Amino acid sequence: TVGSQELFSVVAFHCPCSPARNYLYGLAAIGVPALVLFIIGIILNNHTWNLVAECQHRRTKNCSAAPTFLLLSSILGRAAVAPVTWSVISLLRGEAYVCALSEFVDPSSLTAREEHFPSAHATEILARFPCKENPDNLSDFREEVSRRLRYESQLFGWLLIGVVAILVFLTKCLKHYCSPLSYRQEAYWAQYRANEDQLFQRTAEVHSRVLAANNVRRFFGFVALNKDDEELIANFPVEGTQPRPQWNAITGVYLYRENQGLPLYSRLHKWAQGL
Amino acid sequence: TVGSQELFSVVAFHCPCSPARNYLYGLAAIGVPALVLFIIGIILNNHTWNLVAECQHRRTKNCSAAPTFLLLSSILGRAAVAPVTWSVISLLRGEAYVCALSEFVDPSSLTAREEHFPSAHATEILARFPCKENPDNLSDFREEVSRRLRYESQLFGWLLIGVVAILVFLTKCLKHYCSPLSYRQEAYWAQYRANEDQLFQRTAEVHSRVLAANNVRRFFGFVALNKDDEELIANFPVEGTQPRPQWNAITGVYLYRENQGLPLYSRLHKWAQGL
Amino acid sequence: TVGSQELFSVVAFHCPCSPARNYLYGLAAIGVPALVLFIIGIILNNHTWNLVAECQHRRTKNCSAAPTFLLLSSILGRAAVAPVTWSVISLLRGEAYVCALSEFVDPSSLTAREEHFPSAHATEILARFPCKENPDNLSDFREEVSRRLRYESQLFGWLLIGVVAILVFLTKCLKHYCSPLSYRQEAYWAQYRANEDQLFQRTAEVHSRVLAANNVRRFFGFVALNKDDEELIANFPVEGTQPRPQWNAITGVYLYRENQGLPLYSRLHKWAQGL
Amino acid sequence: TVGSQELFSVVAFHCPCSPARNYLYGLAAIGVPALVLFIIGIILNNHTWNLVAECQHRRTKNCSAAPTFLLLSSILGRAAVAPVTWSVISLLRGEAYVCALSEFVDPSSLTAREEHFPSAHATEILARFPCKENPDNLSDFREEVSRRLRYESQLFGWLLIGVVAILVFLTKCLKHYCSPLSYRQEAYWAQYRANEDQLFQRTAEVHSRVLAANNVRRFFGFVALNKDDEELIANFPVEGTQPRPQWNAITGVYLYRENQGLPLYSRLHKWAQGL
Amino acid sequence: TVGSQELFSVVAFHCPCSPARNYLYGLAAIGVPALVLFIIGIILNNHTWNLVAECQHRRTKNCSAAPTFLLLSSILGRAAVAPVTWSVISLLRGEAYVCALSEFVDPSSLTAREEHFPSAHATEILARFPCKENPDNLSDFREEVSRRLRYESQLFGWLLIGVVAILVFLTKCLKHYCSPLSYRQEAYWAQYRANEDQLFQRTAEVHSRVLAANNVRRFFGFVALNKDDEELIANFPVEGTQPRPQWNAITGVYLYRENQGLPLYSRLHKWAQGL
Amino acid sequence: TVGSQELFSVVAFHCPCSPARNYLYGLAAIGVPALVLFIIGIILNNHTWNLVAECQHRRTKNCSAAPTFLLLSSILGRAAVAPVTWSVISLLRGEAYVCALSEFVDPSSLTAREEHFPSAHATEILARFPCKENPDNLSDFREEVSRRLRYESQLFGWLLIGVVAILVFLTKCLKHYCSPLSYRQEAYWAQYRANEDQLFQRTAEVHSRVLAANNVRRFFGFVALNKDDEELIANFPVEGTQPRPQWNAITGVYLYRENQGLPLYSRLHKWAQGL
Amino acid sequence: TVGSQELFSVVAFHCPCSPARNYLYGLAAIGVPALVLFIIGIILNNHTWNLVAECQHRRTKNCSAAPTFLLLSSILGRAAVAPVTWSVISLLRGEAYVCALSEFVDPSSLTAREEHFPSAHATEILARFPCKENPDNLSDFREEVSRRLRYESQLFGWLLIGVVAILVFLTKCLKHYCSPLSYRQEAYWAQYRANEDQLFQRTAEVHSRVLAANNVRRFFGFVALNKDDEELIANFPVEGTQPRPQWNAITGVYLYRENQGLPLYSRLHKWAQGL
Repeated sequence: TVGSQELFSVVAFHCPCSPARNYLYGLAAIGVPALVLFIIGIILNNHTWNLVAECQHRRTKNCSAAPTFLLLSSILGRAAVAPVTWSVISLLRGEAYVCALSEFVDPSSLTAREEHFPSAHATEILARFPCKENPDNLSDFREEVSRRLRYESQLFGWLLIGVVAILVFLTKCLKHYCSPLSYRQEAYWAQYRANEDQLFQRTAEVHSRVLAANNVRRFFGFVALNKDDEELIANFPVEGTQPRPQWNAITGVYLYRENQGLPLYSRLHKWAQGL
Repeated sequence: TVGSQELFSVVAFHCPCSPARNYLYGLAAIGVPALVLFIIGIILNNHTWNLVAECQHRRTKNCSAAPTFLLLSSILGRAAVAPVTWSVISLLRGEAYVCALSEFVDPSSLTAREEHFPSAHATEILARFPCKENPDNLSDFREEVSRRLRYESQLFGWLLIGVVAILVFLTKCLKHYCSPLSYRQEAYWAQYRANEDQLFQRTAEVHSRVLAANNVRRFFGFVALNKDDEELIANFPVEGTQPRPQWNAITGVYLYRENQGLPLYSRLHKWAQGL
Repeated sequence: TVGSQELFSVVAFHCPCSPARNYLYGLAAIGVPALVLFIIGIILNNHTWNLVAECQHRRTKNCSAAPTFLLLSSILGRAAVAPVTWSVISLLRGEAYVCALSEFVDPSSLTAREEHFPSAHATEILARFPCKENPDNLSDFREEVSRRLRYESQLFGWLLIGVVAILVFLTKCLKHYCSPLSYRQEAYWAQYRANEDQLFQRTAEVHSRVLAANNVRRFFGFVALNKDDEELIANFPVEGTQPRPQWNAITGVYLYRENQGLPLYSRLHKWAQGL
Repeated sequence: TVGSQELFSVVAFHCPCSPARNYLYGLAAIGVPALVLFIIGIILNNHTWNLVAECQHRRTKNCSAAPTFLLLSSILGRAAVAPVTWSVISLLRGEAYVCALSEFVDPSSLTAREEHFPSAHATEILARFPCKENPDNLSDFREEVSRRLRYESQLFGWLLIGVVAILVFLTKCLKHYCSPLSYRQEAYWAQYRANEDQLFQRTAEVHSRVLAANNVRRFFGFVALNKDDEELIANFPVEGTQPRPQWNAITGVYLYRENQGLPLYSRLHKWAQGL
Repeated sequence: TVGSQELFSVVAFHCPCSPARNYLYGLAAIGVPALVLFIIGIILNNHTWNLVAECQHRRTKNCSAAPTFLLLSSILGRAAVAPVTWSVISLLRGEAYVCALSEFVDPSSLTAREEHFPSAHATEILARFPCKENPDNLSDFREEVSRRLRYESQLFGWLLIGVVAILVFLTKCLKHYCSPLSYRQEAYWAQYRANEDQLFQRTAEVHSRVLAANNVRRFFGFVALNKDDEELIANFPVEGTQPRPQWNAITGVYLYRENQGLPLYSRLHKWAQGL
Repeated sequence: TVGSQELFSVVAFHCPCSPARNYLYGLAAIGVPALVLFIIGIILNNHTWNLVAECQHRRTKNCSAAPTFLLLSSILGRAAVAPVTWSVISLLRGEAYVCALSEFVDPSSLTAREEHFPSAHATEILARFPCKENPDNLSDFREEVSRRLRYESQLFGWLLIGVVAILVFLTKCLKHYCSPLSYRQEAYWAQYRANEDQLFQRTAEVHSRVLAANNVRRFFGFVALNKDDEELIANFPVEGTQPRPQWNAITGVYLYRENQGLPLYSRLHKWAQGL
Repeated sequence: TVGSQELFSVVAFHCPCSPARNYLYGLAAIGVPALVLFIIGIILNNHTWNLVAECQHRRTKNCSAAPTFLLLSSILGRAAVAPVTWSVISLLRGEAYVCALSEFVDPSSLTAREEHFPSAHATEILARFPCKENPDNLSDFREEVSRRLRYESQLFGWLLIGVVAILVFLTKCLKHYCSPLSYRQEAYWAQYRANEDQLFQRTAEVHSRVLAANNVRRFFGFVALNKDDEELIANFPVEGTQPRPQWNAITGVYLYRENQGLPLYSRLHKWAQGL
């Protein structure tokens, strides 16, 4: 609240009342926060790196661009919410759009009201309306064009949130309509991927810690463990880790080939059933 | 409250006092929030995806469009409450409707009051009434037309909530009147569907976790479990998962065929009794 | 309190000071909230669906319309409190009734006070009294007619709450006077219906859960239970559920036939004693 | 908050309204805090000292400058966030940039407004605009140039945060695209480095303490231990510490050579597998 | 906060507006608090006394001035932070520097503004500017020279904090670049010195207490112990303390000679391995 | 705070604006609180009485005046902090010094400003400046001389705290440079003196209490003990106390003679090793 | 605080502005509270009664007046702090001294200022200055003489606290310089006197209670005890109390004769060793 206002004050809009310049600032303050939120949505997502590790060394578009497209749909479903929550919250606030298109209004009524105002004065005085710099001779006209431009901004924001709503609906019906499986089995697959990822993180931490303890014990002569780590060395000994081709056989896109009719829900499962 | 007001301020109405434009903004601010709430009501509902998975790969309208209609009635019963709670709360507030139909009033009394006001000035000055931009010569007239339009809005909101009340009553009497069973057995069926869905989610998480643990143990040499997961591996071993036609035999619309007189309340129950 | 005022503000009355229109708004704001509260009182009641399931597939008015009438008396006793608590709280507040019948007053004293006011001006200026739009020449007259109309509203509200009081008294003496049994046995019957309904809901949840667990165990190979559900599978096994004619023999109106003199308090009890 | 304001007051900007001087102060107050935050980001990072210990006594650029480049990428990923969070928070506040480029504006409109103002007076009066020292004859002109310069500052800040966003995205895709391994194995490697570093710190403290206790016991005749340290002497005796070439074999850049196909995740692991 | 302000009020600056005197006061209030903080940084550091005990009775610069230089680098790293945090917090506040160099400004513009002001009046009126004692004829000129001098102070403070940042960076790269060992072994050495110092303080307190108890018991006939001290006498008896040449063999600079390849991390360790 | 202000109000300065008198009051209010704090620093210190008991009956300056000088250095290190914290807090407040030397200023500018003011009036009006009793003709002159005298006071306070800082640094380097031992052994000696003094106080209380209990039991026939004192009589019986020459052999200056090379850290230790 | 102010208000000073009378009131309000605090310091001290019981019936100044002088030094050390904390807190407040010596000032400047004021008017108007009863013709003169008299009071208070500080220092060096013993043995003696006095009070209460219980049991037939008193009768029986010459052999001044070289720290110890 307090720190939220103290951070929202610097990011707040300040319309530069200048023609052919304010619309560039409006485009920046709309798009560039939406762009950085979009790119950190791709950054925060981990399955993007699964995709790039799938296509870099394998160089395999052999299946199709469609499993990559469904993966990318999950990417943008995690990611692209952040640009579109910013674009609509700017558009319905309308400040960026009035600062954008204040210098594009038909000045005919303004020229009739301002005793034949010339386009050199008209475009510049149109740009000065979002700073409320209109005089008393044009304050009502500035309020009228400000309300019409606020209308256009809010209508564009509502149309954009409507079309992204129908877009997310259509990609859900596409994902369930181009599905190679049920929706109960897709839920089982989602729970399998969550269980495998959580179990794999936990066992990677445990196996890495046991390997580190064996190396340290080889160095010093002993190790410094809590009782939990003493139980870890007691329970799960290691002779050696896993080779890098065997590690490469695990990563990649989540396949759904079915070995001998029985399904394989991930590449680790494919690798385990392959042995 | 505080954050509720801070979010309600941006979504709040701002009537663009301009003719043949303000009614489009009123239609947008009524319908498009109602449309996005309606479509996310279809999104949040999971049985929609049961319906689309029933009609996509089976392509079966073989039973009727009436079980799909009862399913869709449940869909809209979960979903369509959100557009209609928005349309009435906008209509009884009346701001969207006065901003809509301020530019449609018979201007005859306005022309008589405003010394033969022409329709070029009359429609534009009618559009400026929701901004309270009427002068002292027409402030009382603006209050009169504002109260009459607020009357029309509130009457339409009350009629719409009345007709959706009689509509939900008629679809309940339709559902109980076109019911192939009792209402105690329908309650037993609802409790069966809740128990099967909850038990199936829990056993899907458990079986997925045990399969993931077997794959990980095949990879590393062990697994990292809490004591609960150690009990899970101790209690429920798995040799193999279930094939995809057997998974497809589970999904679909909730049938109520009765094998040999004895009822089958869901497709899993049909599949279990079939063996 | 705060949210209560924030919700009561939108539902609050706004009298459209316009003749032959304000009484329609008063009728709407009285009746339509009373109508929707009445219809959701029928919706929230579950025994309505018992009645419609009794008369739909059996099509049996064979006993009489009088057990249906006593059932409907219980329906309206649960239900119709909500329209009548709304109609009196509107009537004693009087705003809906003054907005209704402000445009129906005898304007003879108003014509004498307003220097022969014509009925074109008189009816419209009568409609403008609930907005307190009377001038200083008629402010005292507006206060007089407002107090007389508030009298008429409050007297009608008190008469309506009195007549619904005598109505609920007469239907209680009818129910105890057309009773086929004592009032201690009617209390025993009410406690029997409560015990049967609660026990039947609990055993329906339990039996549905055990059937769902048997189907799931047939599918996966095991089930995911808490210790309570493990006790449930341990205690109450199921071979098969109950057929639909046997389920139809349970539903219906609460009979009080007496098999061989010994009473049967519900159709489940009739069905159990019949075996 | 309170102490935060008391510390932010001294570091706050104070634009010296003087030509060819204020831009040096703006460059200082932007860059030098960014420079000291950058250099303490290199200081706080410990892997910088791993790099300098790798290149000092070994003098080995024998592998490539690319593992040093990936290490330095991790260095700047930990470090360089602090200069760029300062440069943008200064740039979007705009005070440093208006104090920088107030003395560079085209004074043609200022000379036309100020009755042929000469460049000796014009540059100095341009420098006095960030102190709001313009008179009433040029207050509106000062507001116009201040808003245009605030536009230029905020646009440069948004462009810089956008380009560092695309830069961090490109270096992540470079790191995953020039990766000699998977991304699951890179996660296993990160967890191995964390486990080895934590276990090595704990066992270094323990082994150092046991060596210190043996030296002290050699001096006095006994030692002063808590019960934990008594357990430490009871569990891990030491005959001698490790020689300095063996200590040098541990430090250095994190290699990923693979001895006989089996991977070696750190130089301690390389040293342990080498024996 | 409250006591902090009550202590900061007396140490606060009071510029004596007098020529060739105020700069001496500014130099005092900058340097002398920085000098006393520097000298108590040398006082609070204990390794300074290790250095002076190393060079006093041994009189040995036999190794080099470079281990003394690295020790002194640690001394100033603990110590010299306190003068430089004072000099910059005075310089960025700027009061000491404006009070210093207010009596050194070029008075040519002041002589032109003050109707040929002579240097006898000009230097004295320049000294009176930090008390804001300029009249209305020179208040704007005083504000201009005050802002320029505040610029010079803040620029000097930023340059000084930048150069001490690069200085601490260069001495860290010197310490790691002139290191006779790794950085992991330097961390092991730091943990060894911490463990030896803590264990030696604890065992010095324990051994001193046991010796005192033996002397007191020799005097009175018994001792007054808590149960902890009773355990101390029970566990660690003493026959005699350690001789002064053996005590001198412990103190001195932290050597890193390596006896027979195996390292010796401190002089106590050298003394223990020597036996 | 509140009581602190209520006590600081009476000790607060009240400058008697009178020539050749106010400087005596300033000297009193500076020195006499510093003198009483210095003498109670000698009073609160207990080792002063060790020194006077060493030199009174022994009359022995036989060792040197240098162990007495090191003891006195410890005396003043405990003691003399209290006068010097008072002198600087008075000097930097400056009130005592302006009240001192207000009657010593060169009155030449005052005589030129006050229309040839005579030294009979000039010295008395100089003394009245610390009461702010200067008129409007000399208020600015009084402010100038007050600021110059406040400068002189604060500069003297800073120089005095600087010279006592270098003094305490030089006596620490003297104590470590004229040390007959290490600094680790000096720390062991300090811990020995603390342990011997604490153990000797506790055993003096215990032995005195047991002797008192034996005398009382000889008088009454029994004693009144708590359980702790019952344990004290149970554990440490006494036949007789220690003779006065044996008590005199304990007191005196802390010697560091070394009997047969082995050190003796106090006279009790010398006495115990002597037997 | 509140009650402290309510008690300090009545004891507060009220200077009777009357010549040759106000100084008697100042002498009373200084001395008589100091006198009553001094005499209750002698009253609260118990060793005064030891002294008077030593000199009354024995009538023995046989040792010297010097042990009585050291005892009296302890008496005044406990006692005389209370008059001297009152005299200085009155003197530094200065009200008693200005009320004392306002009627003693040289009236020559007052006679020159008051148009040859006669000594009949001058002494009386000098006495009225502490009530601030001087007119505007002498308000500044009253402030001058009030500040000079406040100077004289505060200087006398500081000189008195300084001389009592040097006095308490000299009597401590006298007590340690005329000591017949060490200062460790004096501390042992102080702890012996504290232990004997505390043990003697406790055993006097216990022995008196047991004697009272035996007398009561001789009267009634039993006694009423708590469990603690039951333990007291169980543990310490009494046959008879101690005779009055044996009681007189205990009281008296604390001797330090040494029987056969071994010391005797109190007369009870002398009496016990004598048997």
